[PDB]
Amino acid sequence: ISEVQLVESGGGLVQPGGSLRLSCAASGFNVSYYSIHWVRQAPGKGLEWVASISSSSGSTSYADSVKGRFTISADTSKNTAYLQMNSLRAEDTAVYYCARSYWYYIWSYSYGNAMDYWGQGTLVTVSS
Amino acid sequence: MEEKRLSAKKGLPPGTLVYTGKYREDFEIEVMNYSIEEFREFKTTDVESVLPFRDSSTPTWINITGIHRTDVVQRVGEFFGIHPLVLEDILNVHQRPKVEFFENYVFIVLKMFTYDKNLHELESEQVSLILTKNCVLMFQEKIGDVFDPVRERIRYNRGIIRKKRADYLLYSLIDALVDDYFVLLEKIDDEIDVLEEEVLERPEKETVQRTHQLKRNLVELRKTIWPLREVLSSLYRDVPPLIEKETVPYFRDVYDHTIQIADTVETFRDIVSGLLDVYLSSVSNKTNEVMKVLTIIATIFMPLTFIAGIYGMNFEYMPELRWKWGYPVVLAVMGVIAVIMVVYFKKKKWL
Amino acid sequence: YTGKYREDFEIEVMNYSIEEFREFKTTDVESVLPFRDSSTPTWINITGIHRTDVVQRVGEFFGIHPLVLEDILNVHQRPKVEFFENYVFIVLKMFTYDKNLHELESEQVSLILTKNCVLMFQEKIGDVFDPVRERIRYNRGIIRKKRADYLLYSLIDALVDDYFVLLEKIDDEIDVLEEEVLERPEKETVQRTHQLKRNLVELRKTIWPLREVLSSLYRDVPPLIEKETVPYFRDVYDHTIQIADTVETFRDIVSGLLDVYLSSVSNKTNEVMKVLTIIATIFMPLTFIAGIYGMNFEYMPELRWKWGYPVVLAVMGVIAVIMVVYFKKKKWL
Amino acid sequence: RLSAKKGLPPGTLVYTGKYREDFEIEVMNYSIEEFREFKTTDVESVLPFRDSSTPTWINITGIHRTDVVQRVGEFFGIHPLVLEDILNVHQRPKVEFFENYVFIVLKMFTYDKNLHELESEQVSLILTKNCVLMFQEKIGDVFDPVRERIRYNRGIIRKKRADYLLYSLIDALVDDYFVLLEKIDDEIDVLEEEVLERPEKETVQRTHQLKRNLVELRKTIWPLREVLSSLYRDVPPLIEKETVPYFRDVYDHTIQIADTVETFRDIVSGLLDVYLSSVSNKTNEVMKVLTIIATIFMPLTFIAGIYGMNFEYMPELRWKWGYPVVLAVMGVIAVIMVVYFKKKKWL
Amino acid sequence: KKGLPPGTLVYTGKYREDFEIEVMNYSIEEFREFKTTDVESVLPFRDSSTPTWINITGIHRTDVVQRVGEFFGIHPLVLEDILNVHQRPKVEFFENYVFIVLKMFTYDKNLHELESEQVSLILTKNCVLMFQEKIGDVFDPVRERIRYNRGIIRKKRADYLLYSLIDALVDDYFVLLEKIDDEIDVLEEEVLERPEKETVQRTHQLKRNLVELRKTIWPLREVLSSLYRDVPPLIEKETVPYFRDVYDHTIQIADTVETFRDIVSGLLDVYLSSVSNKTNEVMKVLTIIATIFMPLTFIAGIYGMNFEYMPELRWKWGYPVVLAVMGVIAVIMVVYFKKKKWL
Amino acid sequence: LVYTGKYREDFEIEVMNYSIEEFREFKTTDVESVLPFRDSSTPTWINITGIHRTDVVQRVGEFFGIHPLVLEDILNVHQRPKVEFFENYVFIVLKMFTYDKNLHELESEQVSLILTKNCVLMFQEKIGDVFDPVRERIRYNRGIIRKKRADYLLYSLIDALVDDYFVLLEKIDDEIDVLEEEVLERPEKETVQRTHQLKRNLVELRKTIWPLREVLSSLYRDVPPLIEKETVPYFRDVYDHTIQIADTVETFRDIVSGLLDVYLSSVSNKTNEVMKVLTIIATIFMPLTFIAGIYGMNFEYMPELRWKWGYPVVLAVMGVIAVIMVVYFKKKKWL
Amino acid sequence: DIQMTQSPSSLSASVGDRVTITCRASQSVSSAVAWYQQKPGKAPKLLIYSASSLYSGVPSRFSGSRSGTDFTLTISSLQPEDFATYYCQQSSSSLITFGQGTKVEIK
Ligand SMILES: [Mg+2]
Ligand SMILES: [Mg+2]
Ligand SMILES: [Mg+2]
Repeated sequence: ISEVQLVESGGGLVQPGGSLRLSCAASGFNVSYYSIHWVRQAPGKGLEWVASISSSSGSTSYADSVKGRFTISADTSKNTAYLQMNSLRAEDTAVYYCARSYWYYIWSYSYGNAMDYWGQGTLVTVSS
Repeated sequence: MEEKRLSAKKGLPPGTLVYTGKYREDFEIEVMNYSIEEFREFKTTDVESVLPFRDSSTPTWINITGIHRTDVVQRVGEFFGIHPLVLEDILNVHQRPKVEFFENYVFIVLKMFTYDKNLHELESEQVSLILTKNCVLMFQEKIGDVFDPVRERIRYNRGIIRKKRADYLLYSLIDALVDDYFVLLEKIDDEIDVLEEEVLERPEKETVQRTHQLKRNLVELRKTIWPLREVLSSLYRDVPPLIEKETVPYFRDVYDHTIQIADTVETFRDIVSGLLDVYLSSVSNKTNEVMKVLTIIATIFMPLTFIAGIYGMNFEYMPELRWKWGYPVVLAVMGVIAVIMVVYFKKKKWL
Repeated sequence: YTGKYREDFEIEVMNYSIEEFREFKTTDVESVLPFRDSSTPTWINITGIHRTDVVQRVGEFFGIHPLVLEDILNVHQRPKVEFFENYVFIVLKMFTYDKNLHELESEQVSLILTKNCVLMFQEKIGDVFDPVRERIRYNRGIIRKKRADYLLYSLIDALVDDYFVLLEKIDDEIDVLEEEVLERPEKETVQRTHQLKRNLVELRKTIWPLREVLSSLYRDVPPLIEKETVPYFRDVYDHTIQIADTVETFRDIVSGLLDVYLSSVSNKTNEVMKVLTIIATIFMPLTFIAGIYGMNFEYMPELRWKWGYPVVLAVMGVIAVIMVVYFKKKKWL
Repeated sequence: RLSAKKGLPPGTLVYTGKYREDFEIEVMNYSIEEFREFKTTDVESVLPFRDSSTPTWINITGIHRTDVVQRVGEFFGIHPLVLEDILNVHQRPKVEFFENYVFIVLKMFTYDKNLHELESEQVSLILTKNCVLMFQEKIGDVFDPVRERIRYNRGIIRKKRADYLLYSLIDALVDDYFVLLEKIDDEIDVLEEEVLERPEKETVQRTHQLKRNLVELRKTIWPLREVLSSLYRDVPPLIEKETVPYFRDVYDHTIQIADTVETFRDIVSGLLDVYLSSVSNKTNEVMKVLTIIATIFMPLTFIAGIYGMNFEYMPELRWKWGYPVVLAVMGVIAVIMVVYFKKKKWL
Repeated sequence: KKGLPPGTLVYTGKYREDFEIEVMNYSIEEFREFKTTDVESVLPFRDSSTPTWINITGIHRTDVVQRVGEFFGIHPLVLEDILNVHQRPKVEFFENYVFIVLKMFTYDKNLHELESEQVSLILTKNCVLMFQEKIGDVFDPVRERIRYNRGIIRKKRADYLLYSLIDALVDDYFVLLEKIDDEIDVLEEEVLERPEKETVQRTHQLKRNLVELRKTIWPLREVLSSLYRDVPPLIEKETVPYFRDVYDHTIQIADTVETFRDIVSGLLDVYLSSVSNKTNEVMKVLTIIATIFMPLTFIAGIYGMNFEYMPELRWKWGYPVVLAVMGVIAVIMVVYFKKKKWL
Repeated sequence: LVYTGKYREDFEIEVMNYSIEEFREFKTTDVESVLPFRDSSTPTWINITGIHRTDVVQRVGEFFGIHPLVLEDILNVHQRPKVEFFENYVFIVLKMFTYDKNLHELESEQVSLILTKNCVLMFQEKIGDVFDPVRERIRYNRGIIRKKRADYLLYSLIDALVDDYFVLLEKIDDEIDVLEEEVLERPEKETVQRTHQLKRNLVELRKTIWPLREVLSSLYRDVPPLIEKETVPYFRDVYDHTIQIADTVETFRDIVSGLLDVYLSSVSNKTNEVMKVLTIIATIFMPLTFIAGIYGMNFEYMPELRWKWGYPVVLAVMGVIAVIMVVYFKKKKWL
Repeated sequence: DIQMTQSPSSLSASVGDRVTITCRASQSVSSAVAWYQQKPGKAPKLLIYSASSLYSGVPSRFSGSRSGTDFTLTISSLQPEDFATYYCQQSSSSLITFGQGTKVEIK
């Protein structure tokens, strides 16, 4: 039914040191079956992964640059993944994407994940 | 043994199921429900359409091709009450054929083989069969099945398959798989005949690689056929409540076929070993002719070079002060000893 | 495929009785002639399967089932035995061999035993069935006393005797091949071996089912065959277990000779190495000494240094005989 | 040579006799009370012992005359097919159970140290009611301890009938097989030791011969076992009942001996492979012998050419007195090559 | 072996060393041991209403086994099967008793060979009679479990005792196979690195040991399958699930054995190639030096000529030009040989 | 009382006494300093760096009530991993592993663990380990180790060892990927030596990993009273990881074997072609050496004097035979 | 963190040319490398996973190869729609990282 699509919202202008929550709603899959990642791209710069979530187990992972302030959560009832950003500074102005990954097999001890689908990307600006 | 549980794997969240394979192209669910009176067939790509078939009086055959979609497998398993470890085994293709008997269903893992003439690979794809009260769930990695005869039998009301329950359907699928194994053995017969024709004509390194890859393919085929034999033995010698009292002789027939396949594989292995020995002998002979040429020339030109050096002497007193045609006499003597030793080596059947 | 012979067509009829006999060799298709009288055993040969009119005619006359008729027309089927409620059906593959051609050729013979009658279809002209016929030329044996099944027994006995002769020829070929591989390692030789081996495999595909065919007739209380055949059928069973017993021995001998071919070629390579190294060892130092004394420079004792030339020749001789003795030791030469 | 001989109905009698020299038939009567041992050159002595309450043992040697055999058949009503089977030797060993007599084919094999070629002799046993007849081709059989027990009365053969007599004959035959296999094992040990100490080409021939002999034994020990598979399974009513378990014993002997022959096959087959290894090993050594000399003489012969050239302006017209420098460079080359060989252990 | 007596139990083995008896009348409350040297001292255990284990070490004593067979009423053919040692592993089922013949295996690491020891088990009612050749068992685990109450050994009938004994035997089989794997590894290293004739002899010795081991393993599968699939009242149904586990183990063993076979099936081949490899290196020497010095010597032979029009008196620096030509040829040839990855 | 190993550089005692309230660490060289912690209720970790110092290991052996046999096993180094259970304590032997990719070398160091009542002893050979994550977890409360008992420390130690095995497997994976290209493309002698070395490393790794799997199985199936039931599942997790390692090393082994086979069976072609090269060189140059030697064979006569300019003429005919060799070999396709 | 260094960073070529971009990891990653492409102003599109495996739906021209710690993307038959920014990614650990991109532009 329909097709896989991730739509994200909540991004906007926020003063330095503030906080805001970005939501990502899925359509085409249950969020619990797959892992949901957040990728941050600074204006005019490359991609920079920040956080990941596996809703079925709550095995949250955070990048070092954003650990301790960002929190990632997922609710299957609304089929949504939330990224709450606190203590936000001016280096965190970027465009955020909500990707969906699948694990694959390389060796018995080795596993890797690759992101099938990506959202649109919400612009979060932190200044004045 | 011990209690069965989803084994933890490092680098993954605790409850994750992962498809342990390489095919991620296509996915579809084909449903074939059939009774004596009528039958209905339909393909789809939404699991919520196929779920209503868990409770159905008439026998049904669900076939999901493409197991990289772990979500549909998990949903089907949790709706059908399948144990999560069986789901983990469905998505794990690095296994061997196996059978597990549970209370409400029986789980079977088998392999489909495909032999390509070009580059002579032996591709393998597992097929997973869960037999329930009146439903047969089939899980495959990619398209390309050997069960088209079963589909035709269901569609056009041949045989007695419409008149029997899901046990006969599981039988039809396994029998078609064994027939595919026979066809694969025929393909290997063609390959070994061609390679035996080529082995004594062009002893090259690509022949070596082909022979070694054929031996490895035969070893893998044996490694697959023995557990298949065990599964077919357990099916009719340890009968679960799901399989009815009849249809056991059918499983016995398949077990006999598996015995035949195993014997054919062992004969294949001994034949290919003999072929490799023949190739080695041929290459040794091919080196032997070059050796004969080398030793011919060496024995021609060692003593003659010696006597040329001895008569190329610069000593004050040599017979170089010669009687008439002395140097022609020396070269005639060297030539006659050369032809005498040529005659001797001809008596040796080398030149 | 069907009808490998499409050139010769012939019909002959045998109706042998105690008082007299009839044997015509009719050129045309003609008819049966006994017309199922069953007074005496009958045996009609129709050589030539290309003209199928006789096949359908005899099928209509004898009421042969269409499936077995098609099987008779078929060639791909391996030998088999069929038991019907009215007649018995068998198929046998006769082999012919050529020493020059080195190829085994096969043909099919279908025998149907119905009430007091035996019918067979041959495609190869001059098929090996002469001995049974001479059994009537001099009227020897019990072939002309009772029942038509004795003719079939004699036919099978002749067939297995021809098989024994064929394996005798194969054994002679095996002996000459093993002698050659012991003495003469060549390319074609080993090819022959494998070729020979391949033929055995094909022969195998015939020998094992054939016994099963006979295994149905003997030891299985056959329905309509007179009881005096069971000693003769037991003896032909002994003949069929023969030939079959020696096929595997021939296969083992062939495998052994393929294994020993590699050893022989390795031994010849070792001999070539040995002779080359002996000749090089005995004439390389000698030519080096000849050169190092044949330097065009002056200081070397070129003159008769106290009758020097025989001394240098003796040096050459001793420095050759040292490795002569060295190679005599350890059986190098 | 051995070949087929039939082109005619099996009613008549045609075979081959490798021994056409000796003629003798011996008849003895053994009983609990006393014995009756005697030798008769004539054949009519078989007439009195055709029917008798006490069992008798008769053996016929020199079967290469035929007529009397048929006469013997005329006394027992032997079927002509059985006569054809007993006369020829190409037939596979087989037991025939009939309502009047029991028929056993046996092969006696002997081994020679001079040629290492097995010699085979076919022997036939036909037991009818009271007495068993032996059909054998040449005087001299392994059955002698049997007649030894006739001479010294030893053994429990007295209370039993001719079934125990054929038991004694089969015991003699299996003892012959055991001693033959002991000789074969001794030959295998000799082959193993000689291929271990010094391989040669003709040894391969010998090895091949062994294989042939072994496959001949694979046709010799294989059928006995399987033909006893009848006697072990079903006993015909002619044979006495109380003596059936004894028979089972010799069956074990067959299943004890055949595998032995089979085992020998392996220790011979791989034996060839072992020889092959040595061949290659020798080749390697030979290469080194060739590789040092060239390495240590071709460069030397090189320098002997460099100063053997012809150009008018020779640098050494009269220079440094020659010999020392050339011999020094030759010795330096020799030293470097020999130390290289010792370091890489070719020498 | 000579069959002189009419009919007797004869010991066909080769062990004459010792003889002893062990008995454990183990029950839930307590256990006991009866290590003695008298058959009558252990005979009355037939009437015992509790599971017992009788372990008889020493088959060469025919009197004791005959007395036991008469006392327990086991068929004579079973008696000679107990005496027989060449008998392959097998199983027979009767109303009175269940008879099993199995093979203990011991591999000598210091001197490479394998030896098999006959072991016979007779499970009848509440007892498991046991016959062994000599001292040395792998049933120390089950003995210790019985002695110190570990597990559930003493709370179930003698069928669990049979299961425990067979499980111990297959565990011994597993350790034997891992030792054989170590031997395969060391043989592979020796073949690859140090080719000698004794290595080929060891290869064939290991091949014979492995084929004998496989010939033992395959009947064990049939024995166990007949042991659990169809059972008489002697083998209780609740013990049927346990035996199946052992069966599974045997399957694995077969696989392992076959893999070992595969390795040795190529091992000899590897040896041959290895030897050639060595010659190959030597080969290159005999080639390369020749390919350097056979040409140069040749031109030397063409400049030691007596012809009148040789380049003489340093007309164009004949000797330096010849030396430069030789140097260039040698340099380019050695560079090419290095490029082709030759020594 | 003999040190079988080869490491004697250094020796020191690392003690960590930690509880839910406070933790305290010593880095000393006195055996008596670890004596008071045998009966301390709070979990305690002892690390003995130098086994070769037989005196201190023996002293802690008697003081901690362990049998001399396990002490001799501790002193012994080249023994496979094993476990042993007593009613007072449990004894475990495990293997460190380090891999040098530059030299393609593999090294193993034995570590011995003794879990006694509320305390753990560990014995190593060299300095440096893989238990630094466990030390950091104890120090700064990154996990639940300080909220649990002493049997959790054994879990942490074995888990760290298994993670080190995972890292070593990653290194072997990259080496295998390089070597596969080195074999399939441009085979060479050093690549064959690398393949042999990798085969040795893989067989050693397998012979080490299988006993470790058996050890953890015996640890979690029939748990001794030393290890609590609550910590039993954690061990199971580690056990599972070992199976993971098992499969991958097996796969790696297979790959290596195949590579070697591809190089090994194509050896007769090499000798064939090098014999061809030597034979053609001889075929061409031995006769020409003859021509030079016999035309230069010294005589007063030398009938080829002048003889239409002499040497170039013979060169021509010499060249003649030269070409009639090469073309013939072109007919034979040798070279 | 496992750093991936991607070279070059300003590659330019015309239609039909061959393009190779190589990223190397500071620490060994067991072939858990993915290649993505991003057009200006849109979300990245997955191209390669497992360093050799091709994603479904992408053209067959894209290829990936691994040599030790090096991972190379190759565009054989370049097309006018391959002008985007390509990124590496390693998923060997939970803390997954990215390359700094490699713009492939017109010439
Ligand atoms: Mg000279
Ligand atoms: Mg000169
Ligand atoms: Mg020379």
